[PDB]
Amino acid sequence: DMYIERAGDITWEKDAEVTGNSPRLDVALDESGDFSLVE
Amino acid sequence: GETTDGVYRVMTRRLLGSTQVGVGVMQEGVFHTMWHVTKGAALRSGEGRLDPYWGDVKQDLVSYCGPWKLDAAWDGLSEVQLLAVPPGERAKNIQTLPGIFKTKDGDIGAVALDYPAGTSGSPILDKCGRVIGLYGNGVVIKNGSYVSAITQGKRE
Ligand SMILES: CS(=O)(=O)c1ccc(N2CCNCC2)cc1NC(=O)c1cccc2ncccc12
Repeated sequence: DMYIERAGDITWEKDAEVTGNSPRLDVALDESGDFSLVE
Repeated sequence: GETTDGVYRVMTRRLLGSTQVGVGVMQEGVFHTMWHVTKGAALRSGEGRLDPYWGDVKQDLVSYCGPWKLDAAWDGLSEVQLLAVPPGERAKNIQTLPGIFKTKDGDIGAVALDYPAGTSGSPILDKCGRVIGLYGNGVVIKNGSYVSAITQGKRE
């Protein structure tokens, strides 16, 4: 059995850590809700 | 139960100790998470119970106690923040410019950020603080790095 615990407020934080890139990817979505890389 | 708005952990005792299987969003009295986190099972909140109300395995989403409430969308231009809630670590905002998933059905924003599996369901925010989607359904790229869709449902 599963339960929930509160972790925070949903707010934008000025001077959050900024990272990650922005790839443009072709993907397929199957009936199971799984993305796969088309190439 | 704790009906208060904000981000929450999703825990089970069914594995070793207390394991975080993912995250969700409480808004207007409705809990929002990804389908693969709960597989549509009921949740406990103190004494309070949470029963599934809506879900779809293909969108990989589920809502509890009422219909899906989150309707904000990425403008396709601005940076956003993943409000990441990793297992056993504090909620931590990360800012990024989304990439793109191009599909036969149109285009979705994607966030290229690596986190443990139990982070599935962490909310993605716009500059006004509105939830534009949940993190943790996506793909693994050439690098071996993860790219998540910005997964969002519909409001009636
Ligand atoms: C392992 S899990 O319990 O989180 C999970 C279960 C099931 C599924 N899918 C969703 C679509 N229909 C059912 C199948 C996806 C996930 N997430 C991930 O695998 C993952 C989540 C975060 C980050 C990652 N980084 C790399 C690889 C993977 C991930």
